[PDB]
Amino acid sequence: ASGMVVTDAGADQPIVFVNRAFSTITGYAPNEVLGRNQRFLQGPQTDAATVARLREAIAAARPIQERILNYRKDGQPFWNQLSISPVRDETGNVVAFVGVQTDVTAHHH
Amino acid sequence: ASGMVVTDAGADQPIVFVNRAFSTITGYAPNEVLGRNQRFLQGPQTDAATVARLREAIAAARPIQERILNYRKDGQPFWNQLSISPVRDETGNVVAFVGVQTDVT
Ligand SMILES: Cc1cc2nc3c(=O)[nH]c(=O)nc-3n(C[C@H](O)[C@H](O)[C@H](O)COP(=O)(O)O)c2cc1C
Ligand SMILES: Cc1cc2nc3c(=O)[nH]c(=O)nc-3n(C[C@H](O)[C@H](O)[C@H](O)COP(=O)(O)O)c2cc1C
Repeated sequence: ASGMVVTDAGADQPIVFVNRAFSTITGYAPNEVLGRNQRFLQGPQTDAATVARLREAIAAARPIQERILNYRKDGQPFWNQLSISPVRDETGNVVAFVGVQTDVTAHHH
Repeated sequence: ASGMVVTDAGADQPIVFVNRAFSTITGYAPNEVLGRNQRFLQGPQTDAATVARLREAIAAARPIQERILNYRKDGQPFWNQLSISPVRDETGNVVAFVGVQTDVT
């Protein structure tokens, strides 16, 4: 099951919703992450160029997909196949962002 | 400001999230709508053909826009410029649906 998050469109994109699979993948309960920017999933081995691409895409409200190294609440690394899309109304205003997270790590084999 | 709703993909698409503007437009609070199908916004003069077009697009996970007559909690009719999009993972599975509601009355 893939994680899904909704964030606000404005002012550093606080989380406003996560699905159950997001908790399964990340180790965080919904109420521990509401109101926060998703960058808390990053850590020292996260690729800075990837993060830069995300930063520029979100600022421009452009869809973006990346495979990014993230970290569970407990510190356990996982590779995140991440897809972010703006949600627009019919006059083009960005209402929110949606993010999908798939854990693509081979954890056990 | 436009309303936004997120539903689950299966099991008759219950609401799992609404934004502030959804409540401004519709008169329902989040707690009144979570877990329900969005069709509670329809009423007596809602166009049946429009509803069927939405039904088919959701079943096929196809994006669709309709101008549909809906009803505020207090029963007042309003024209809903509605856009629905599937949310997919990178292998194509539908994870959720997103709806965007503009009151264009
Ligand atoms: C909807 C949404 C979901 C996001 N999900 C993730 C994620 O799962 N993992 C991640 O490392 N960053 C994720 N981000 C990106 C970070 O929140 C942040 O935008 C990125 O690190 C670039 O900003 P920064 O350089 O200011 O940290 C997400 C962003 C948005 C808008
Ligand atoms: C994300 C999402 C948002 C929806 N928003 C609305 C809405 O604002 N108004 C509406 O009349 N129907 C809306 N619908 C459509 C109804 O939920 C339902 O799918 C439609 O009436 C056709 O199905 P039915 O014949 O089973 O009722 C939405 C559906 C989804 C999946």
